[PDB]
Amino acid sequence: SVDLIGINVAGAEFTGGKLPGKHGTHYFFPPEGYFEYWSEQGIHTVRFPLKWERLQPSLNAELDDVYASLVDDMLDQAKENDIKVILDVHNYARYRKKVIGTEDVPVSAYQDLMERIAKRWQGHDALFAYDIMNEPYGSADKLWPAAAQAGIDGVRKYDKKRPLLIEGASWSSAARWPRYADELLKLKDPADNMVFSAHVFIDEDASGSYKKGPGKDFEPMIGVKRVEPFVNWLKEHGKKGHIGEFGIPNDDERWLDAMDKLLAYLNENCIPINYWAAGPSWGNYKLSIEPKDGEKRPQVALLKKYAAKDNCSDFGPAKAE
Repeated sequence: SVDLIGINVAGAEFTGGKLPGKHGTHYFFPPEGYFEYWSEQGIHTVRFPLKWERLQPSLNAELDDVYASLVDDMLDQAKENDIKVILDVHNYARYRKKVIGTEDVPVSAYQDLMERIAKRWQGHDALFAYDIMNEPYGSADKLWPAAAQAGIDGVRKYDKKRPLLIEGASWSSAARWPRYADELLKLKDPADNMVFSAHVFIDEDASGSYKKGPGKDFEPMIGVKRVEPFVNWLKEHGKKGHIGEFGIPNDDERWLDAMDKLLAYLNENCIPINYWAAGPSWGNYKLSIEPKDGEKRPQVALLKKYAAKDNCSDFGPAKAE
């Protein structure tokens, strides 16, 4: 049903300055055999970033044959290896650097993209859900709620079953969620399968760059404290939630303890998580959980412990009763 433990598989969105770019040089899809390792580890849900400009080089027009076919291939391999996939439009509420809702990118063009994504892949067994837009921020924040409704309407023309994952303003910050999220209360899903998805990192600025270590004033509950504003908003408003991104470096055991406390809190509240990140071409990336010679991935052992716990019947938090 709904797996509480999942991973991001990043690479198809890399090198945004090269459009269309070349597969194998600027961007990377999973090679053959890739999902076998993760299925063997007991991870069965993947969030998969995609670049809007590569999927649709022209607004309101057919999806790109080559790039969309690489998505086809990836979903085929996920199905072969018992993996369910959340497709993520990894675009910050922008197309070619212009905000959805401006003159150059009308909401109707965003609706068109989501229609074409759902039309092409709603019949694919490996597709689990649609994360309609990664991290709206900045000048896109005010227009994002209107764009979100258009994206919902686009998907629902072709897929009236699967969950829709709706991110929030300000990089979908979990910690700042209640500051801005009341504007999302007007969103409507006729299929009643809408889930809000927030992001959290536990470095000082919560950006995930980890410019410093935990420090002397480290609190093991830092992750819990940063998702509480989000989860409490969900409870107050009877909404369902999800954590689309969280990751830590592999070089300090204190980060692992905070990750453990966060996973325990999310488990108690039936909130799934997608670790950021695995992927076929991360190299030395400090948050990567992809196997690499000479690198230990203690985050994976922790995820595996939680992946064996019972899933919940649906996205939490549970309704008050």
